[PDB]
Amino acid sequence: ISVRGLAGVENVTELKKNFNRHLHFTLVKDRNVATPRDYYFALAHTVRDHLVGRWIRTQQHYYEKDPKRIYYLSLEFYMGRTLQNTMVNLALENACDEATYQLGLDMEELEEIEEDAGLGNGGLGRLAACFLDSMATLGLAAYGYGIRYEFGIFNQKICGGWQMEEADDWLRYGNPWEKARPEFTLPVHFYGRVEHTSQGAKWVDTQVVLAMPYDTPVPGYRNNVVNTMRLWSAKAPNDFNLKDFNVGGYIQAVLDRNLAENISRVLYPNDNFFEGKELRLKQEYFVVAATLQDIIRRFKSSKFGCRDPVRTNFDAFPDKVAIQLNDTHPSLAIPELMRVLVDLERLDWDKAWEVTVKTCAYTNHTVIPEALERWPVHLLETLLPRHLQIIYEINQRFLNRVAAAFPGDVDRLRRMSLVEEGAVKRINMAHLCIAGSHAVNGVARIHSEILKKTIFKDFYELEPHKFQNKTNGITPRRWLVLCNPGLAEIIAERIGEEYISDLDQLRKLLSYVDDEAFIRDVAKVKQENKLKFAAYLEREYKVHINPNSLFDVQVKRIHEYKRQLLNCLHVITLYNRIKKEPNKFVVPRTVMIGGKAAPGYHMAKMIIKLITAIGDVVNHDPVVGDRLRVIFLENYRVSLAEKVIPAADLSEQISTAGTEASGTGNMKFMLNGALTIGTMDGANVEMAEEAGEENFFIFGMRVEDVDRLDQRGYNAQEYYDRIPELRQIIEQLSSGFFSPKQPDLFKDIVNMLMHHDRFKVFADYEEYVKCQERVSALYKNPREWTRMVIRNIATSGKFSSDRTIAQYAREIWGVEPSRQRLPAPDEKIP
Amino acid sequence: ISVRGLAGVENVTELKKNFNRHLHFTLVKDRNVATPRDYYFALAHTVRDHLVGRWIRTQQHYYEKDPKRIYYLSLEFYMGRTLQNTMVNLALENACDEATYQLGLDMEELEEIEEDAGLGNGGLGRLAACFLDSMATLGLAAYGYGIRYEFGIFNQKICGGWQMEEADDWLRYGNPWEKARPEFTLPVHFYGRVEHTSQGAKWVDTQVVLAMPYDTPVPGYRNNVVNTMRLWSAKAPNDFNLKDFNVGGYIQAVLDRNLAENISRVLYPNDNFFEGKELRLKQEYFVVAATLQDIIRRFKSSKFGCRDPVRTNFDAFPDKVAIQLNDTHPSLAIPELMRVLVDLERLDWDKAWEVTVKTCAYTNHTVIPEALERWPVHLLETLLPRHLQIIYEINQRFLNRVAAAFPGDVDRLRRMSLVEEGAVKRINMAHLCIAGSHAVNGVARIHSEILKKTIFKDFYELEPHKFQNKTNGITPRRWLVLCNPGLAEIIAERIGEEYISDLDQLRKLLSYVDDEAFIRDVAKVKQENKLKFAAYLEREYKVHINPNSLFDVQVKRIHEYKRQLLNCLHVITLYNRIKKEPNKFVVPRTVMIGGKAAPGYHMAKMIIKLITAIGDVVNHDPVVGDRLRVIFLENYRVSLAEKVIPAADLSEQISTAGTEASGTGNMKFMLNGALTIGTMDGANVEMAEEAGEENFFIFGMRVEDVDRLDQRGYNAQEYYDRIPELRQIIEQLSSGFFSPKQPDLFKDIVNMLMHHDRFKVFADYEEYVKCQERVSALYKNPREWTRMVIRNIATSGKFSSDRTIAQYAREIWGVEPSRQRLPAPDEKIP
Ligand SMILES: COC(=O)N[C@]1(C(N)=O)O[C@H](CO)[C@@H](O)[C@H](O)[C@H]1O
Ligand SMILES: COC(=O)N[C@]1(C(N)=O)O[C@H](CO)[C@@H](O)[C@H](O)[C@H]1O
Ligand SMILES: *Cc1c(COP(=O)(O)O)cnc(C)c1O
Ligand SMILES: *Cc1c(COP(=O)(O)O)cnc(C)c1O
Repeated sequence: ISVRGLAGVENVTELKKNFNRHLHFTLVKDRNVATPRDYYFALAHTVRDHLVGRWIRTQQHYYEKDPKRIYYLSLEFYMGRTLQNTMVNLALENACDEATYQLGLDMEELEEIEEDAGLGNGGLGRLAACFLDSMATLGLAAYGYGIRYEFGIFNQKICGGWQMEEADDWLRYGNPWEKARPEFTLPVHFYGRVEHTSQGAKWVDTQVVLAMPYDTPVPGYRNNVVNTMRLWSAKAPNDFNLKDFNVGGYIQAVLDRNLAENISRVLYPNDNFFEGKELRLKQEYFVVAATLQDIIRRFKSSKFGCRDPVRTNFDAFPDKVAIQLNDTHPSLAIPELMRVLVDLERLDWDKAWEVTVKTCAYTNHTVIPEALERWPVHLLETLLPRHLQIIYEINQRFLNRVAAAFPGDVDRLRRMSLVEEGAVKRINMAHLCIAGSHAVNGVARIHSEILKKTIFKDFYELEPHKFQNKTNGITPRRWLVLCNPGLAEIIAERIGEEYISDLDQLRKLLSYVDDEAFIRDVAKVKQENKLKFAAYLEREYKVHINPNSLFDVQVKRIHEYKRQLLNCLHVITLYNRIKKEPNKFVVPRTVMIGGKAAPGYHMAKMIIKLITAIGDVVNHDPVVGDRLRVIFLENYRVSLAEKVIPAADLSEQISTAGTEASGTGNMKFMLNGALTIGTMDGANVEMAEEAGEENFFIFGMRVEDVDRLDQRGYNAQEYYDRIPELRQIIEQLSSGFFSPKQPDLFKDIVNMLMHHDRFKVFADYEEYVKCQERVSALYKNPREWTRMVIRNIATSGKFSSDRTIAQYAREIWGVEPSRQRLPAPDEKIP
Repeated sequence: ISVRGLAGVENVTELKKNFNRHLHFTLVKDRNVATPRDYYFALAHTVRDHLVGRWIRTQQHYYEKDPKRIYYLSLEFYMGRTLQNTMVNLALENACDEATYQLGLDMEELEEIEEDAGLGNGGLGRLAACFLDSMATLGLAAYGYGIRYEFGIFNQKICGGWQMEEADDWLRYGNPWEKARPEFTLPVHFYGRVEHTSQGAKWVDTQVVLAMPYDTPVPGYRNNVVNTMRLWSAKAPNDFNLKDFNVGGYIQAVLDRNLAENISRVLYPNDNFFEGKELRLKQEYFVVAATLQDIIRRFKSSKFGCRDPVRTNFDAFPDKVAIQLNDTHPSLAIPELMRVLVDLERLDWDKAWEVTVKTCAYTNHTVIPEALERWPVHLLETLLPRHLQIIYEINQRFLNRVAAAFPGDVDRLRRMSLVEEGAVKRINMAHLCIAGSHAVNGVARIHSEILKKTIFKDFYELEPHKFQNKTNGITPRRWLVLCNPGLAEIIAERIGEEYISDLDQLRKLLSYVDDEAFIRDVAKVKQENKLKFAAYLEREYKVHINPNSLFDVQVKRIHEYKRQLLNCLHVITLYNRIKKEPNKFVVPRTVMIGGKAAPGYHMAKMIIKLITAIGDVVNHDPVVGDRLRVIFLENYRVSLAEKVIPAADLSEQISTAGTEASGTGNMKFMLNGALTIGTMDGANVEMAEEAGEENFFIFGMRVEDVDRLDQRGYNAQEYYDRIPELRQIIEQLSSGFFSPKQPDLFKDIVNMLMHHDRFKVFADYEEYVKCQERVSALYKNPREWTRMVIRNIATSGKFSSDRTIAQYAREIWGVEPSRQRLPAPDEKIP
């Protein structure tokens, strides 16, 4: 059937009876009233049963051996569905497929019922998910720590061409994967004041919110390692949240509990944008405060909570603990670790600081200013008074270091301060992270260089040793074996299965680049993939596409820097050329644009309306026929990505040079047989460098050109004046060609494009459509297109998250990865 | 060990492996980190497994055979713990006791970990729970329908002698008994307006709240019948509760969902008191609206949703459906049933009314005015506009009936109206229920007569056939076999086990009233019970009592009509007499008073403070010694009742004649070997009548005397003037003898007692202490005390809820009870 494992005789039988056990005893249903949803849960529970045994021994193991622990703090974990992934990592896929088949059910139909764990916005959240999978696969004693939002990223609905947001009640029917652990609930404090008494400061008169943990298993790839993702939930104490007496109402007091519990109710839907709301700051301290207590508790036991030197010496803390900050969201971990060590454990400042810096590491994910976290001091002042005092003290000592290093450099001092003066004083969280971490890294080579040359230049000059790079990656399990079994099979037919946990081995595919059968096969799976997606489209969304055309897709969050608008200009151009010479042949294309717009991002929502507007015109023009279709992919999410990427021919990664830190969708497309048209931005550079620029469609300004233009001054009118095709499009938008009933509908877009385009869309227009012509040319030659595809796939190995994690492990965490199978799952009951 | 069933070889082994399965697979723990709480859950899950099989076949059965269905609508279901009860009804107790013993655990210790399902206030809620158990035991196709509050009755804490309320987070660790059924979620409407168009009215522009059901199994006693208790939970729709667009905030919109979901957040803690809050009214319509849809859906399928006459003829609705209204809380079921039949199904008014009256029955539980539900019209007008119109129309037609029956009786018309004029117009829910039901019943013989003679006199004259009586009862399973296995065993040793489901058989115990061994045994279990309670006291609450003294207990909600104050006067009297003649012998007593005070009931909270105040003095007087102890039983609830009642010697049921509708605690004490001192009120009359007044300690005014006094006019000064002992107590309270630091602390109590005692405490004082002297006399003669006890126990049979339910069944529902074992639980998987 494929190498989804063995469909053993004893195990298919075993699976079937357990499926029935759960349907009866767990779901309390009988075959006569069971629905596909019930069948999905019975299966989910049956599958979950197989990893609890391994989950328990893995955790017990780490307790016995006591290795260094890695704590990945992130406010986002974009997990997606987990049924299939679990089957794949446990080699259960074929057996489950067989068993359910014998039970008369279609596993694929049941898999579609599982709700996505959308506790993420985009790249940053999904990176965290891929990392978890890789850390498990590499045998690291790692823990994912976050917030259990009851409402993840909103579900997007298109109404009249506009985006409509609606609550993502992903827990509505329950989550069979998580395990509530109310017995490990911890208290978290807010507000209050600071008392300075005799021997130390005291955080007093605080409001208490409880943090209840929920553990979700994270299985490594076929190695019997099952790590843990711990998500905190906010709960109100039953005392003060009722007991602070003297009139108000008993009923009201109980109803008001949903004020402390609002902390974990919803994820902020912002991608690369900072919103300084109090609720957000609360979420940030909540995950940090709860997590740290858990970390220290584990440390106090270790082998120190037995003997060792005997005296809670936190000197070995950094040797046993490593906490990675996914961006600045969990940045409060630094002053919080200090607070606990100094205020509670009573360590001297300097010893505490040494420990803190040695256990913390910070990862930066963007350079755009509006995404940078700068919290107003009056907010920190009210909500976390002691942390503000600690931050000021950290700032004081850090600046003294600078002054001593750069005597008399008074501007450098203000530039480097953690405190920003002006309208309102703010705290620069990024500056805090650099000061309190022993390592700072970018997510792509160019992005990392930009940090050193630009944004964090002064910090780099001060401590050059802190700055590193760790190019992002993706997990070959979910992003290849899971979503594209067809491609994984044919690769396996030639080079084996060892590449799934050793993606570099894909290079061996280079020697089949002239293999006639392989070329035919690679081309076949892609055709099968396109057919299945074209079908899904009519199934779930309804209104035909042509599977023979070039599948041109751009899927990612809607942003001005991502330039979906530039994609728009090209689409309209294609349209206008066809209308000019109708009876001239052109390579057919289905251009699919999908992504979510943050609810408050007006421009982004205007772009979504533009895309649908273009489709309204283009898709109903008889002269165009089936040569050009414009489709907006609704509710783009992980589960939808697993469907479109394997069916894509052309991947669009056209952000303005220097704005996309890395990107990961680009890597997803490369490993799945799509060719990339893009700019020398983020990881695109390393991808082209790995496949060879001849096998990539690069165009546009490089970073240098962008800066040259800025020195000069960007004037969009120039481009409008010298390019008639561009001029024609702008006047079409301006006159209502794409919006008849509301002719001025797109005035904001035009206005922006002509007067305040921060991402110089026009500057890359000419080189973009010219480059697009080159891909159309190559698509006309199936054999050569496929051979170039093979060159990309065979060369994507470097982009696996296993590589990324191995580097973090060795160069930052100080731990050694291991592909050693944990000693079976085998029963056991001590 | 006892007749807690057989500890079979095959089943103890089977139990143990399933206990281990759950501890591993369900709880995801290993013996080395498992806590008593984990052990309790493993067991709970193991036990629950045994009734799912029966649960499924019971429900399937009713679907096949299609008998008349009984729907018990109540806003309260005071369930308590359910582990032991389930073991008892499935004959699993000894086997579980053995198995857990072999696993090295103490079952009793694990049982104490289960949280109480406190979804009730007192009598009314517990009655509903006992009824459910009896309906299951009598094989009735019955369904309990209510609200799943996430916070039940508050947990009471005594601080400085005052009651402190704190949220009852009973779901904190989960509920292994319930089964969420999200797939059966239903919509419920609120607000909106009424449109009158061509062919009918339309309820329009309403706000939608979703009702999600949670099913809990209700097992009959050893007959393999497992009925269902369906509890609704409020959930916000994800559309409008987000989709009603045009600025407000996406985050805020999501946070605001906890506005629609507040409907099922907390139970109103009022016992016999009406609070006209909007939230309450919402709860009342919510349970009614959701339940009715479920009822009609089931009816539409039946055997009509196949064939029958073919034409949704609701003429057979009353032949297939019976809905019992537990008080007026679910009274909206009447106009709601009309709304659906008339507005949606399109039946003519008269045919609809006939159906409604024929399927609905109302049970009244109190005659005190402040407990009567009278909803302001402006509230119904805003929240349920169509229901108000329907009510007015029902009123119009009803009054026309009256006018026609009593021509010219204009005062009768206003008196009987469902609408009450005055300050604000109100709707008398009780009048509504009588008009729309074919049966109205009281809960005790005297209470039922009082309804006919007083409160509902006019209604009785109009339709004498509607009024009946159904004396309350209690379940012998929980209230005897479960809480007092020792007593159940010795009874079983003489007369067998058939009495558990046929309590009348207890009469056979009359022939052992002179049996020397029996008297010794009955006396022994009570001594063992007192010793165990005296121990629990020091274990969980701490500060000694004497097990040889007379256990004088009064446990029920704190109310002015219950007269805990009269009990107080007696206690102080005993104290004063001892202080007067220290070296005179008196029968030692431990008087225990426990109960909860509604948060807004100032007087009730003042009485709790008085009780503790008396104990502060009495319990620390050296001259008193161990002859008199005053203890306030904290957090009185079902699980606590199962502990005190079996250990009680004297039961206090001293409410003012005519105020306690029935009472059920009194029955609990009688069947558990306690003697009753009380007034001729509620069911006390029938109890004394059943045991013989010689075996009861009756005192005080009868109803007639109360009324005589009211004609005359009650003057408490008279009593104060003629009784020096009474005078001495009042002056002690007034001067601060019981409250030194705050001498005027009890001025409200004294003031009330002397000037506004609605329950004439003083009028029954003299006859009360005189009667108390008689019980002390009899306690001095152990042999005769025990023989009188045997006379009560042997004669309590009539007070089993099986008797009560059999009468409801035959005289109101029109169904026949059956003690037929359902065809085993045996596997099966169709
Ligand atoms: C806070 O900045 C970010 O979130 N940055 C992003 C992203 N928005 O997902 O992170 C991911 C993961 O590193 C990068 O691939 C992407 O280029 C970058 O923009
Ligand atoms: C609404 O009135 C009531 O709730 N009445 C009560 C009770 N408060 O529990 O109901 C129970 C059950 O019928 C009666 O035994 C008790 O005397 C009566 O007061
Ligand atoms: C991989 C992924 C992303 C990141 O896309 P980029 O193109 O790097 O912005 C965002 N959303 C989903 C659902 C993803 O799978
Ligand atoms: C039986 C019961 C009641 C009713 O007591 P009465 O004396 O009838 O008021 C109230 N509370 C609990 C916990 C009960 O078990």
